[PDB]
Amino acid sequence: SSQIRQNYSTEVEAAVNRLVNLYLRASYTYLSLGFYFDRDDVALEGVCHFFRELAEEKREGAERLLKMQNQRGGRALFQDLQKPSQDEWGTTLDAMKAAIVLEKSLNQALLDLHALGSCQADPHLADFLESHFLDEEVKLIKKMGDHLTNIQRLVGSQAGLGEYLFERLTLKHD
Amino acid sequence: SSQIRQNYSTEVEAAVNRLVNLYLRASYTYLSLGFYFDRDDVALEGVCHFFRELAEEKREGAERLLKMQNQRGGRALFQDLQKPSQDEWGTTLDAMKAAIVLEKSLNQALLDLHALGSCQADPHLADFLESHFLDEEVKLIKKMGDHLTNIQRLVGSQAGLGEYLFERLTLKHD
Amino acid sequence: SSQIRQNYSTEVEAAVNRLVNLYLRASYTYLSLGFYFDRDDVALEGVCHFFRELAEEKREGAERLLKMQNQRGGRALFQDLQKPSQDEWGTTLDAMKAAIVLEKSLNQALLDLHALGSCQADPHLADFLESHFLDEEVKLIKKMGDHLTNIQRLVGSQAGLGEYLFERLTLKHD
Amino acid sequence: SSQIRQNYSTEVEAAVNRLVNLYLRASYTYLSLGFYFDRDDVALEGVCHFFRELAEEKREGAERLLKMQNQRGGRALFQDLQKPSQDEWGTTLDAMKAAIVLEKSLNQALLDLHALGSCQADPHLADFLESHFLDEEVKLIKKMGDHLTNIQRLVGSQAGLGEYLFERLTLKHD
Amino acid sequence: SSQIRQNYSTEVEAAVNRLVNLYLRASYTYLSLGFYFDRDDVALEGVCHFFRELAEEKREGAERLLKMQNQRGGRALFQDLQKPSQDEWGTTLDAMKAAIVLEKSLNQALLDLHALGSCQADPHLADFLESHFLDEEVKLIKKMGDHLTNIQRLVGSQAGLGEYLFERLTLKHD
Ligand SMILES: *C1=CC(=O)N(CCNC(=O)c2cccc(O)c2O)C1=O
Ligand SMILES: *C1=CC(=O)N(CCNC(=O)c2cccc(O)c2O)C1=O
Ligand SMILES: *C1=CC(=O)N(CCNC(=O)c2cccc(O)c2O)C1=O
Ligand SMILES: *C1=CC(=O)N(CCNC(=O)c2cccc(O)c2O)C1=O
Ligand SMILES: *C1=CC(=O)N(CCNC(=O)c2cccc(O)c2O)C1=O
Ligand SMILES: [Fe+3]
Repeated sequence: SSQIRQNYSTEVEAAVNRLVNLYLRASYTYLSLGFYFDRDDVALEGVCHFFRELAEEKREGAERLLKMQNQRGGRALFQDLQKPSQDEWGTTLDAMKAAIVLEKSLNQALLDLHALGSCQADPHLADFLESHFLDEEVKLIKKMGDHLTNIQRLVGSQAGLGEYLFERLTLKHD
Repeated sequence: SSQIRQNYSTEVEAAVNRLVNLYLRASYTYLSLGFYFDRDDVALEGVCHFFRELAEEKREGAERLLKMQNQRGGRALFQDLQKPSQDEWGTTLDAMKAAIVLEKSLNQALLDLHALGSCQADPHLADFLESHFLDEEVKLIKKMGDHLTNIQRLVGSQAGLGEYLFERLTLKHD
Repeated sequence: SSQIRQNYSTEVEAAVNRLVNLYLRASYTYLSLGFYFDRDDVALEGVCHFFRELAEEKREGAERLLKMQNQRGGRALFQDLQKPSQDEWGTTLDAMKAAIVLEKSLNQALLDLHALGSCQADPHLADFLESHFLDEEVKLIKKMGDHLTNIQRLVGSQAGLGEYLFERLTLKHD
Repeated sequence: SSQIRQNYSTEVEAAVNRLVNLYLRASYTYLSLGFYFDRDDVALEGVCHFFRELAEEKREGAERLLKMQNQRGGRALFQDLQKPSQDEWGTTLDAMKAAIVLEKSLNQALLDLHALGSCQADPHLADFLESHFLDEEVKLIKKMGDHLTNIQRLVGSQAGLGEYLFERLTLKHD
Repeated sequence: SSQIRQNYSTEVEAAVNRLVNLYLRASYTYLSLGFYFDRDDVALEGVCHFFRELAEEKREGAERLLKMQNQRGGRALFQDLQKPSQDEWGTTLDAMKAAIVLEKSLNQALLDLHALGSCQADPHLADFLESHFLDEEVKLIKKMGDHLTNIQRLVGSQAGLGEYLFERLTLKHD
């Protein structure tokens, strides 16, 4: 247990368990966003697929953190997963704004954990976040910003038409 | 005849012949919907193809019911096929609303026959409808509802443009 | 919304949202079981892999239920996901007993929802559970019972040796 | 010489030559561990192969450090390689405990050199250790801890039987 | 040097070095146009790709001119590359108008150098420009004019919608 643990502070161990909770909460928020856009009275398949893929990416991030907790000899502790902030998510524009708010809060949590790791002279934690999380988040936040600008340009004065065209011509669908 | 019939009531036999008539009427309604959208003054190929494929699916449902009538020892009886309710079907939105009304009436007829079969303790009929009809209808009704929501969002204030874009970007065409 | 909903009671809609919560809670319990057996001071890879695969199967069950909620016109509502019942799971025998208790509680919830669906004459719900859930649960519960009997026969008077051999020779590992 | 050297302190250059010595000493310790388990009166092939592969991994680490010394313009200096701490290594459990002590001392030396590099604002050294050494050591230390727990569970009251089974069923052999 | 130079005037040699500067300035202007359309608050990928490909075509033109300078025995001389005329490029319509102004100025410089070469009875220079530059520029200017007409027809009264559709349906993108 303590049989392998070396240079791994209790502060980092607890912040990693909190980061796992935040990634699994973000995966749950994306599950709810994906099934909202699969409602027959919303019916934007490309938007459903975009959020369901992010639910899987965030679960994968949590699982990588949990593998790392165990590689360093810390102990995974799970807490309840709070339900998402909304039950209905509005338009694609509202949803994409909520998603970029969620990603910036995950990014800030990564940055905060990097700072704590660097303060405690834990370079394996710092490099783990730099290699597997920080650029994934910057790439994702840039894609969401590019989508938000396109959705915004499409609203104009024909909001239904623009929402359809963005789903059909930007987002991946069957 | 009576050489194979077992646990198959006269009530179920007659309701199956009525259900065959309803499926063949729905296939005829879809034949008329498909050729209306092939008119040179309507000219929405994807909508024509969507309804012509449903005419074939409903004929196939009728043929499965007729095969089942004979597997159970009942006797297929055919009645006249009433012509469709309309000679011209309006816009894609009008047509898709008429199609979901038609499917909900077929679905209710399936549900009614399931109830009659379960009341008469005929589990082969009940499982036949559950395996081959009830989820096909729920899947189709959900696809029609998703289309209706998309067509509705596209009308807005440029109805021609929206009808074209839905046909070009949602429905399958050459 | 109500544009497609037919023969789908508010009672079934709410029980489906509760069943989704139970499946996602069982997936979370299995995530915790999988990472406990990946601890360096537990270190039973085959047991970790057995529970991590069940975490994915239970998430998949929840996602099938949510797809069905939307196919029938109900509205997915999510609640908090309660953390698992334990933070540490003991031996493989303790873990496998907790898993069969969890599966029998999911099974009973399926049976209860089947009864509610049959009472409300909702054969699409009943057949959905029969086709995609009831035999999966009976197969899984039988595999867990076969494992429990093997783990029990292996304890005898050399419990460490038996736990190792079961992991190495029954469970799938690298 | 000084023709390419830039931002590379004498302190880092000497600590890299000491780290090369520690990696080549650890490779020699593993050569001795591998041939001890190939003795006809020890005869645990999987344990021999596990340590002989680590002798090659540690030589490879030393060679990467030496390539880096030259890429940065420092000068490789070699010292004597002290013989291993033991001539006979006891049981697999004793050997695996000595190996995890050796790896934690190499890991601490990596961490110490990272700190010196970060203090002297040498990010190429810091990233070199983070990319090629720190996670390799954390992965290896976690595998050794998982093995130690399995070997410990196998001793119980039949130590010979457990040592055989671990070699046969965990470690790679012909 | 003068070892190979034949029929190659100092006037042509200096005008070729000025033409290289103009092509490398046009490549830099296109680099800036490409990265402007990759901004998250502009986000038109097809427009970014169209200008980044032109940055490479103009660098290639400069490199062909420089190879020719050396084949004829002249001496390449480089001057500073003036930064582009704008830091932000407005809409796709503004950008495409600036691009056709830039191409007509490169074309006029080609025509001027052709005239100087023909006046000095330098047919290898004249044929070099005719074979590798004059029709490339006429093809490119015609494609830009076709794009400008399409972008103009799309503005109408819904400028955002038209800018999106042109990028999605004319320009090449992922
Ligand atoms: C409080 C702990 C501490 O030392 N301090 C600085 C940690 N360093 C960084 O945050 C940092 C960020 C990016 C790259 C680096 O190399 C780096 O050291 C605190 O926050
Ligand atoms: C009148 C006949 C009868 O018994 N009664 C109930 C038939 N049962 C169902 O309709 C039903 C629906 C869905 C699943 C079941 O298992 C089921 O028994 C009548 O309608
Ligand atoms: C209360 C509602 C009701 O009618 N009742 C019976 C529902 N039927 C079943 O539970 C059942 C179970 C298995 C197969 C069947 O066909 C079936 O009808 C209630 O629980
Ligand atoms: C003495 C030199 C110095 O500045 N100090 C800190 C060096 N920083 C770290 O050790 C460190 C560890 C992990 C990630 C970082 O970004 C980081 O700066 C000393 O030890
Ligand atoms: C001043 C030099 C000169 O003679 N004069 C004419 C050069 N000729 C052309 O410009 C020309 C253009 C296109 C085809 C030709 O064959 C051609 O000679 C000057 O400009
Ligand atoms: Fe640092």
